[PDB]
Formats: sequence, C-alpha cells, structure tokens
Amino acid sequence: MMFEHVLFLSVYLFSIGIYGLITSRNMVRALICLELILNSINLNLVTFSDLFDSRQLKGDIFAIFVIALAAAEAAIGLSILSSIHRNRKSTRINQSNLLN
Amino acid sequence: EWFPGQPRPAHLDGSSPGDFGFDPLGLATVPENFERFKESEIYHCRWAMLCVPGVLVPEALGLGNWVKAQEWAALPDGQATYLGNPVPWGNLPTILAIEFLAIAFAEQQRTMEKDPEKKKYPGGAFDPLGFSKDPAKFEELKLKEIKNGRLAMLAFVGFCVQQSAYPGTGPLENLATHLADPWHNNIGDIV
Amino acid sequence: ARAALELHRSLCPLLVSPRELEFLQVRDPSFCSVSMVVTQIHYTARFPDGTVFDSSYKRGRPLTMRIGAGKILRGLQQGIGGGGGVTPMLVGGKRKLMIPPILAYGPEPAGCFSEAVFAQAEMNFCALAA
Amino acid sequence: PPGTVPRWGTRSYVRERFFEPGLTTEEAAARIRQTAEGMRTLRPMLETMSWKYVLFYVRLKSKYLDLDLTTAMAGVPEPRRPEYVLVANELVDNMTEFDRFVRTPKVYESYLYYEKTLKSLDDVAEFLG
Amino acid sequence: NGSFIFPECILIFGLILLLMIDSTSDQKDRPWFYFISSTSLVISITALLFRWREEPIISFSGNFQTNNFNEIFQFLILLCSTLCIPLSVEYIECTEMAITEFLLFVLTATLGGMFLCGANDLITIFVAPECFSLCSYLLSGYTKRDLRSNEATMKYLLMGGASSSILVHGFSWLYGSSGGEIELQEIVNGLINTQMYNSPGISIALISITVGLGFKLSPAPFHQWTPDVYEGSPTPVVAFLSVTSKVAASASATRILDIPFYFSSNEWHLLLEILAILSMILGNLLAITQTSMKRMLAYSSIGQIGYVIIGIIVGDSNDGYASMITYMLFYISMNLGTFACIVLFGLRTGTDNIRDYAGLYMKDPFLALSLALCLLSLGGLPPLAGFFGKLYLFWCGWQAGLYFLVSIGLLTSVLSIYYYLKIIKLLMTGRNQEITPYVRNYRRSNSIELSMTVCVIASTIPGISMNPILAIAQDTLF
Amino acid sequence: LHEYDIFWTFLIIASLIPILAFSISGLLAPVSEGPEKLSSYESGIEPMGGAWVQFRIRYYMFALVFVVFDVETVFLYPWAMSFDVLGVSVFIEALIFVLILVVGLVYAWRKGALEW
Amino acid sequence: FDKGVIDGITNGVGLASFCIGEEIKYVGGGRISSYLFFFLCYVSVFLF
Amino acid sequence: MDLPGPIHEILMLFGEFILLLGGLGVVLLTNPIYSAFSLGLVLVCISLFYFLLNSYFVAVAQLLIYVGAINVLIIFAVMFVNGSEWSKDKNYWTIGDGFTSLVCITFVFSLMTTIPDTSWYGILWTTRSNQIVEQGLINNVQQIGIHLATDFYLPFELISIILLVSLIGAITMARQ
Ligand SMILES: CCCCCCCCCCCCCCCC(=O)OC[C@H](COP(=O)(O)OC[C@@H](O)CO)OC(=O)CCCCCCCCCCCCCCC
Ligand SMILES: CC1=C[C@H](O)CC(C)(C)[C@H]1/C=C/C(C)=C/C=C/C(C)=C/C=C/C=C(C)/C=C/C=C(C)/C=C/C1=C(C)C[C@H](O)CC1(C)C
Repeated sequence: MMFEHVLFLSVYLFSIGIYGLITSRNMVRALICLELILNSINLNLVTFSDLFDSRQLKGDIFAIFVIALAAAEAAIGLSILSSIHRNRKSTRINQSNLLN
Repeated sequence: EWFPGQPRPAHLDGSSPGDFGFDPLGLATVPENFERFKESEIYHCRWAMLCVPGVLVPEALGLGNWVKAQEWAALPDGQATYLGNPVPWGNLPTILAIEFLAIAFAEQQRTMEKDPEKKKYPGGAFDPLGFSKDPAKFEELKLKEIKNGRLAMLAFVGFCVQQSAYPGTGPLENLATHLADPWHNNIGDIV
Repeated sequence: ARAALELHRSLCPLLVSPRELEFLQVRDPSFCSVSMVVTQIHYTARFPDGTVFDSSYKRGRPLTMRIGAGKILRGLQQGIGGGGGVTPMLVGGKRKLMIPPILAYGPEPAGCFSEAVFAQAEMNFCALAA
Repeated sequence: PPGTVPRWGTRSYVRERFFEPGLTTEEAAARIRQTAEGMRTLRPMLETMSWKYVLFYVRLKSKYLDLDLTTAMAGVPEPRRPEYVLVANELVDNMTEFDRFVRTPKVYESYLYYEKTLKSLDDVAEFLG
Repeated sequence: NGSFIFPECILIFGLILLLMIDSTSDQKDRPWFYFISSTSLVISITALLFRWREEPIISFSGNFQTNNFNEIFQFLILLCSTLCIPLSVEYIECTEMAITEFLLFVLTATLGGMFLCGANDLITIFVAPECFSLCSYLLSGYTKRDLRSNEATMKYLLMGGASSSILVHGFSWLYGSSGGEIELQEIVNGLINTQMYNSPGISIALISITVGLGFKLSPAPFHQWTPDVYEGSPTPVVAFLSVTSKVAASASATRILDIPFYFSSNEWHLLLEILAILSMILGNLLAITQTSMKRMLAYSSIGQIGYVIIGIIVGDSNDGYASMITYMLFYISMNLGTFACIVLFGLRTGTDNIRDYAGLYMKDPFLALSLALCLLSLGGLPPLAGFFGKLYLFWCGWQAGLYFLVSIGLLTSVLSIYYYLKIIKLLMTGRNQEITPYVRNYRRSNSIELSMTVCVIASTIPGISMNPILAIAQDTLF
Repeated sequence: LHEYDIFWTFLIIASLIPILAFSISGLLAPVSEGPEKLSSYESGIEPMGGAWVQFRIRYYMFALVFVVFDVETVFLYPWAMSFDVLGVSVFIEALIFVLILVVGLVYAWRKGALEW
Repeated sequence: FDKGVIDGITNGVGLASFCIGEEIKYVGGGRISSYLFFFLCYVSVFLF
Repeated sequence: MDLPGPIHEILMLFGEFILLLGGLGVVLLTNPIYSAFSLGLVLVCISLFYFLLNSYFVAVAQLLIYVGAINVLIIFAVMFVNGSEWSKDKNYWTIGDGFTSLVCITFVFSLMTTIPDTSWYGILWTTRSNQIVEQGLINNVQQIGIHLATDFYLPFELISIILLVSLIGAITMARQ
C-alpha cells in the first residue's frame, strides 16, 4: 500500500493545513500552518518521483527547491513579525482591520 | 416549543429531556402513563438508531438491502450469509431459537427492575467510560440521544414507506433515483 | 472511459512490410530526417480492425513529442526516427503502422475506473510528420 | 479483431480488495492465468538492473495471486485436486524467495528464480481452465 | 555559455554593482545610483532590441524560452521598470529610509518578472513567481514605522503563501498524472503514453492551477487582497505592482494555459469567462463608492481593467493575441501617467482622499490637465487611446462568436465613466470657500515631471497611431 | 545504499532505549515526595512570578542569518559529490553560487547585524 | 405617471447601484481569517 | 535497493497514525510552544516517510533544513507573542470554526474521492522506460548531484540571489 496509502494522507494533511490557517489567531500559528501546507505538497510530490522518473529525478530536485523557498518565506515572515510587534505591542491578527 | 404560539399543556413544564410542549392527544395525563411512555420512547429511539445504519451500510456494500437480508428464511433450506459468507447456523429455526432465548432473557432482565429512573438510564456496566460525570453534560447527553433517536424513527418510517411505495428498493437506491431528476422523481409521483 | 466517435479517411496504402519486429508501411517521403530533438507530428490511431479511439485532428495543434529519447511507444520511436532495418521518416513524410502488442503497452491496460485501452491490444497508426 | 474486456482493473487497490467486495470462481481463473503472461515481461527489466519495478510488480502480482490461488483452487476438479494444492506451495514459495532476492539486490539468484518462478506458474493455471 | 540570459546577466551585473557601492562608498550615492540603475535598465533594453525578429529557439537544456511573443513581454516589463524607478526614487527619498536596498528589491523583482515571461520548465515557472513574490512582501511593507504598511504585509504574505501553495499543488498533480514530465511543451505527450488524460485528476490540476493564476492577477472572486495592499503600501510600489505584476502574470497565464492544455479548452474557456464576467463588475461597483484615490485606483484600474485583457484569451485563435499586446501597451502608459500625477500631488500636499483635489486646476493647471487626460483615457473616450484599445479588443472577440462578454464589457465601461467624471468635476471648480487649506498652500514649481509628461502623450498619440503597433503585434505564435 | 534494515532496527532499538530506561526507573522507584514540589531550584528565596524575559532582539538576528546561510550546504553537497564526475563547469557555477552568499555575509558584517 | 414612473425607473437604475455597491462593500471588511475563508469557499465550490 | 518485506505496511500505518495526532496537536492546542514542538514531531515523522521510500537526500536534507533551522527560528519567534490560554470547549472561537470544519471536509471529500478512482498501480505499468535506465552505474547521491547541474542550471543559478535578497530584507526589517 506504499504508492496508495501515502497520497491518502496528503489531503488528510493539506486540508488540516488550510484549516489551521483560517482559524489561526496569532501570527506564529498562521505561519506554522503555512509551513505545514508546504510540507504537505512536498510529500504529495516526492512519492510521484519514486514510483516513476528514476532515470533523471524530476521531483526530488523540485522538493529541494520547495524546501529552500519555504525556509526563505519562513525567515521573511518572522522578520515582518519583529517589526509589527515593534510598532504595536501585540500581534493579535484578527484585531487589525484598519485597512478595509 | 414545537409550535410557537400555543400554550404549554400544563403537564409539560420542561422537567424532562427532549420535552417541547407536544401532547395534543393528552396521552400523558396520568403520571404513571407519563413515565412509562418515556421508557418506550427511549427504547424505540435506542433500537432505531442501531437499525438504520444496519439497513443502509450493507446496501452501501455488495450486500443486499434490509429486505433481501431476510429472504433465505422464506425458503425451507435457508442458510444465511454474513459479509457474503454462508454462516453455518443461518437456518431459520437455528437463529430463531438463538434469537428468542437471548432477546427474551435480556429484555426480561429489563422487566424485572423498577427504579424507575434506571429503566431509562441504567449506565454503569452500560457506561464503561462514565460520560455521566458532568451532570450538566449528561443532561444534555440525553437531549442529543432523544433528538437523534427521534430522528432515527422518522428515517425508519421513510425507509419502510418507501418500500411499500417502491417494493424491492433501497433507501440509497431511492436516494439516487431522486438524484437523477429530483424534479421528476419525488413523493409527488406516488399521489 | 472507453472509445468515442470520430470520422476520417485513410488513403489506402500498399501492403505492409513487417521487417521482423513491427508492421512498417510507407506512403510519402518528402524532405529531410530528424535527429534526437523535439518533433511535431499528426496521428490518427485505430484499433486492430476498425475502431478509432483518438486522432490529433480531434484537437488543435497536432501534438509535439521527442523522437530519439525514450518518451513514447517503442513501436513509434522505431517507426518514426527509424528502427533497425527501417529508414526514418522525412520532414513532410507520411507512413502507416500496425503496432504488435510487445512494442506497445503490453498485456495490461491503463485504467481510469474504465480501461481506456483494451487489455493486451495491438493498434494501428497513420503518422504524418509536420 | 475487436476490442477486449477490461475485467476489473479499474480501482486504486483501496477500492479493489477493500471496498468493492466480489470474487467468483473461474473469475480468479483469469487473474491467475494473467499473471503468467504478465510476469513474463520483466525479463528485459531484469536484464538491465531496474531493481525498482522488479519489487513493485512482484508485490502487486503476489498480493493478487495470494488470494486467487486460495479461491480458484476451490473450483478446480475437487474429486482429484491435491496436486492443484501441491503446486500453490511451490508457486508461492518460489515467489516468496524471489521477493527476498530483490530486497537485497542480487543477480544470480534473482535471475535463477525469475525462470523457476514462471516455469511453475504455467502449471498452477494448467490444472485450472 | 549562452547569450539568451545576457539581457538578465546585465541586470545581475547592475544588481551586484548596486550592492557593492553601499559596501564600499561612503555618501556619494544618493543621486549617483539613481541614474546608475537606469544605465543598467536602458542597457538591458538595448540588449533586448537585438533579438527582435528571432527564432523560437529553445533555452538552456530547454528551460525558460526564447521566441518573439515572449520577447515582447520581456521588453515590456523592462519598459515598466524604467518608467517606474524615477517615481520610486524621490518618494522614498522624502521618507528618510535607506534607498539602496529599495532599488535592489525593485531590480530583483524586475529580474524575476523577466525570467517568468519564459519559463517553460514547470520549476523555473515556479521559482520565478517566488522570485517576484518574495521581493514583494518586502516592498509592500517597506515603511516600518507606519501602521497600515504592516496590515498590507500580513494580508499579503498569508494570501500569497496560500495561493502559491495551491498552484504548486496543482503542479504536483500534473507532474503525477503526466507519467512524470516537466517541460511545458512535452506534456500532451506523456499525458497520452500514460492514458490517464481524459480521466478525473487533470480536471483538478486545471482548477488548482487557474486559481493560483487568478490570485496573482486578481479577478473578482479572489480580488480580496488587492484593495487593501494598494492602500497600505507606498504609492510608487503600488504603481510598480499594478503594472509589472499584471504584465508578468498575463504573460505566464497564456503560455501555461495554451501549451499544455490543448484538450481542456471547452472546460477552461468557460472557467476564465466566469472570472471575467465577475472581474468587470465587482471591480466597478465598489469603485463608485470610494473616497480614497489609491483604493479607487485599485478597484478601477486593476479590479476591472484586468477584464478585457482576458476578454480575448478565451476567444483566441491566434488572431487576437495582437490585440492583447496592444491593450497592454496602452494600459501601461495610461496607468503610469495617473500614478505619476498622484505621487506628485500627494508629495506636494500630503493627502490622498479625493475631497482634497478641489481647485487644483487653478493653482497648477498643467498637473490637473495631465491627470484629467490620463483619467479620461482610462475611461475610454474616442480620440484617446483607451477607446481604440477597448475597440480592437471587442472587434476581435465579437468576431469570435462569444456575445455575452462584449456587451457586459461596454456596459461596465459606461458604468466606469462615472467616477472618472466625478474626480474630473472635482478638479474644475472655483468656489473659493469650498477648497480645503491643502491645495490653498501649494508652491507649484526633472525626473517626475519628465516621466509624467512623456507618459501622458503616449496616452493620446498611440490611440491614433496604432497602425505600426498593430502591424508589429501580429507576429506572435506561442 | 543497499540495506538500511540495520538502520531501521537501530532506530527502533535506540528509540525504545529512553522509554525503557524511564520505565525501569519508574518500576523500582519511591512513591513519595508529596512535599511542596512546585518550585524548581537554585532559588532559596521561594520566589514566584515574572515574565517578559526575552532579549530576543539580539539572538533573533543570529537565528535569521543562520537560517538563511544554511541552505548553501544542502546545495553544495550534490555539487561537492559531482565534481570529478562532471567537468569543470559545475566548478564555476558553484563558485558563482558561493560568492553570492559571500557578498551577502560581507553585507551582514558591515551593517551591524552580528553584534554582542 | 411621468416623474413617478419613468423618472423613477431611470433613477432606480442609477440608484440601485448606489445601494448595491455599499451593501456588498460592507461584508468581510478586514479580518484576514474572513478573507481566507471567502477565498476557500470559491475554490471548493469551483470543484464542481 | 529495496525494503525488508511485509514489515513495510506496519511502519506505514504506524507513521500515519503518529502524523495524524501530530497534525491535530499542531492545529488544536492553544499554547503555541506545544504547537511548535508538535510541528517538529510532524516534520521528523514525515522525514521518516521520505526515508522509507528509497529517496535518501530529500529525506536527510529535509530533516536538516527544517527539523533544525526553521524550528529553532520559530521557537525564538514564539518568545515574542504574549498572552495565551484562550477559550475552549468544542469550537472555542465563533461559528467560523464550524464553517471551516465544513468547507475543509467538503474539500477532503472531493479530493479523497477523486484519488481512489485512478489506478496508480496501472499508471506505473504504462511508464516502464522512465524508471528503467539508472544511467548504467550510479548511486543516489550522484543522480541528484549531476542531474541538478546538467539540466537544472538556471534555477540553481537563480535561487542564490533569492537567498541573498531575503537575507538583506530580513536584516533591514527585523532591525529597528
Ligand atoms: C405527504 C405530503 C407532503 C407533506 C410532508 C410534510 C410537510 C411538512 C414538513 C415540515 C415539518 C417540519 C417540522 C419541524 C420540526 C423540527 O424538526 O424541529 C427542529 C428540530 C431542531 O430543533 P432544535 O432543538 O435545534 O431547536 C433549537 C433551534 O432550532 C430553535 O428552535 O429538529 C428535530 O426536531 C429533531 C428531532 C426529531 C423530530 C423531527 C421532527 C420532524 C417533524 C416532521 C414530521 C412530518 C410528518 C409528515 C408525514 C406526511
Ligand atoms: C451508551 C454509551 C455509553 C458509554 O459510556 C460510551 C459509549 C459506548 C460511547 C456510549 C454508546 C453510544 C452509542 C452506541 C451510540 C450510538 C448512536 C447511534 C447509532 C446513533 C445513530 C443515529 C442515526 C441517525 C441520526 C440517522 C439519520 C439518518 C438519516 C437522516 C437518513 C436520511 C436518509 C437519507 C440520507 C437519504 C435516503 O434516501 C432516505 C433516508 C434514509 C431518510
């Protein structure tokens, strides 16, 4: 059930990754769930590049690039978090709607 | 209230789970009649909730419907099939005898206790975890049971009537039938 | 799913020449060969007797593939780029093929809740480069 | 030369064998004979060391021929069929060892069994039909 | 070992120089790099001038692209950046923020957009949208002491992460169902030798791609993120986004939807239509009720105007792409003009809301005139350019059968005339006791003047001189 | 790259090791210590209360520059493995790669980021 | 039956927009969670 | 290379059941530090999923770049969000909880019924030439090693400037 049971867990993570995103209240939790979604897509990707495409790996390289960009985004978002917590002394996300 | 705008029949002042002012025939005038009705109600609820998925899920598999699953007993040499497998004791007098002694004895064990509250909510060995810990939650726990149980009974009525209207049918088979053309497959076509 | 409708002709060929591996047949060689590079052909695939299950004309631009690196049916890559004992098809050439079931998908179908190709089939092609 | 009969592929191995319950006698007689001309196509893929399909195909064709051989053999000529059961032992131990000699990839034993695994399977299906 | 990146290698050289000068030089930079970056941009434009009338030759190991149509957009993004930088110099100058890394960010985002215009690789066309988005949450929030500039970083980063996520998940579904393939051209083969094309699957990897595409160029059902960010970020980066993001997204969309999606036409032609019919409606109604200038521009010039561009992508038999190129060339100018005017007036006064533009015709008439011209052009009136843009967009798009999209377009254009004429009316006035003490103290009066005046006449002349532009735009096969 | 079965057995064994040690300690242990047990040590003051002890302002920059400069290595490893296998083009490519981040580190050094 | 009917119509065709704009403009309105919710609803329904 | 045998599905189900609880801990628990630690658990148990399938690099790297740098960075970040212990009891927040738990389940149902209709084990037979090459004699750190630089030249050349720009932006933003 290798090729079949893992994909059955991709969605069962991806979905959760979205839900925690929407119902998130603090910035760090939203970023965590974002990273979780990216890892879900990564996992949905890799298995495809193990059943087939073994002559020239086309998924593992793409997985590497996805992880690199995930790290970059997780750096930039937290950097923005620093400045927002500097401006206002609380990072409650859903209590800032002064741009509407 | 069930019918917003009518006064409560004096003998329905909450004081019970799943009680919304509905006693048009005054069946519950006598408190003794009142209490026994609660027993039959929860039981008719309790059995029904078990029976509905047991009617449906087999149809959701290759197994026959709730009507076909009783048919081998009609023929004299009937042998059952559980999950398609011909269980040896599937002959009618076999299961009937097993059914009779077990059903009567356990149901007689009911008839020989009079709390009478436990006759609705025994718990204990019937509550291996003890959800009854929070009396607030347990009281709402009855509500969920009552409303779901009442929901089950209606679904049971729908299943049976759809069978008389459509002999040899399945509730999911009926559901899909409507699902083809909802506007030309309805309860409109019966009468 | 399974077969659908179409309509066309075939420009009846000569007798096929199997050449020990497949079924080869030539209709019109015109201009020039093609190396191990991207090509752009137009196909119309049949079943063994009569049926047609796809045709590049049933869409827009005829599809583009790679002739020289294994990315297609071995039968085609043998009968378009030129196999052992067979001359390759020119730029504007036109050939006809009958693919045996060993140089094809083989004895198992491609299912999608209904196999889109009969299990252990052997199909036909009318391949025209472009 | 018309089309053929798919005959119950169609699933994702969680629909089949778990959720679409059905297997009739003489229908497993199709799977059994199919994994004979089926498993006789890995010879080129054993020539070149493609150690990644010679495992997936073997696992699938086994888990398919590890239930049919128990259903089909019930439906062969039952008066005289101890041999039709005295073959499943071989036709499912040769493969159980084939699956060993691919896990830690060998060549000599792998190919020495990739002939003595099909040589038997042409005899299990033989007692069927 | 290849000159097809040299148009971008020059940009990389300029990037490295801009990063170096701050490391080495002390203080001689402020007006120096202001033109040193323009040197790199104009040199890249000259380099792209060479490859006019070229071959469809494939890239490094067949990675990004090199044909005529893609080269058009590759030059167009450079044009946008060249016009935009002089705006986003003096603005951030008058905020006492570091200017070096701002120009570095703008340059790197332009580089990402340029690489995106090709990218027939399924991976490059994924990193490049990130190279364009990772350099976007920075600019769109690069005023830290402000408060709104943080809201328009939260509700831009979260959204642009979720959307790129959905897009890459669609990409993974495609890579799976396609038997394993990345090269954009080589999918309809590989999706056939693997016979799983007509099956469910592909139907999912089409929607999970189209949604991530839409978010990047914001049609109606996903427009939610645009009105906020465009108000929260500084006006120059608003203009930069609202031009180059749309150009790059519309350049990537046509290629990602036409090359690997031959078969699914009748199932995405409809889909995009559902977006367009909404994009040109919900992006206009709200535009009426606005009182802020940047937010009204977000609604009108983007929420809507990203409608009739698409209005031919659905109706395209390669006889229309010329009209998309022409309309993009018109829209870039007719949008950068009004953004230049808005930046100039806002800096000179210090307000954004509409109710302060009163009387501006009397104090300084040149700016009022050069803003009214661009606004009317956006309205699409006959002698201007937007009229001929919308016209040739409809005349090829009514010539392709579909009727219930041109009528809606004309109707919503008539509707859009309203707020344009509203602000125009607010310009021309002389009721001295009405004008607020904002235009009353306006010392009227290089770079921004030059940009505004050379960008506004290109909003009136090409609409009448579209003959050579049309003759040029017809040679696009991609 | 032949048999990681030893790896899997070592994983399960060394993951059972800590819970095994904890359980073995728990079996032969004292059911005692109902004392205060609500205060940790090296604080003979019986103190309690306090928060907002972060100083994340300094160490956060270190964490960020590390997170960014780390990705270099997992890209260098496929290159560091494929030097002689391929020609010398990968040499120049990886030189450009590493030099980009050398310039980045020079920048992070000049402008005050790596501090006390 | 001129001001009250056809003038009424030619204004209500230009007045109903003034109401619909501000009406649909006051749903959501910030609260990024609501943005993502309304962004997921359309993605989900479009799968049909 | 290959796997032991019928021990495979055991580890498969074990890791799946661990990862489900991990995700539920990520999304349910209110204390953010517990959430981050459960996220780390999720990521190590998915690195083990990557390692089970015979893809070695994309497993160990994923373990180094995420279970390391990113998690410690997030731990440092949670030292800046003060105020926890919000409401509880069955969708603590507003009805938005129910609306999400509805639409997400619709999304699930859609994809989770789309998947078990594609014969993956039949989509593997149609490609018997892709994973049939192995280049002749290679191991799986050289496969990636070369095929990253022989045809994936442009994105590898690109990612570096993305990293540099992200570094510069992060330092310029986080610093007051
Ligand atoms: C045959 C010709 C066609 C006519 C078909 C019937 C037409 C009328 C159907 C509408 C009835 C609505 C009753 C609402 C009554 C209603 O459902 O209240 C709503 C109730 C949920 O109420 P709550 O507890 O949530 O109340 C709190 C809030 O909802 C505020 O009230 O649902 C239940 O009662 C579940 C318990 C099972 C009991 C369900 C009762 C259903 C009764 C319907 C029986 C009709 C039989 C007719 C047979 C012919
Ligand atoms: C007591 C106790 C104690 C301890 O402590 C713990 C424990 C153990 C946990 C517990 C137990 C519990 C239980 C057993 C429960 C059960 C329940 C149920 C079964 C319910 C149902 C319930 C059920 C229900 C509601 C149902 C419903 C149904 C319905 C609506 C249906 C509908 C339909 C459809 C769709 C369609 C078609 O065409 C028709 C019809 C058919 C009409």
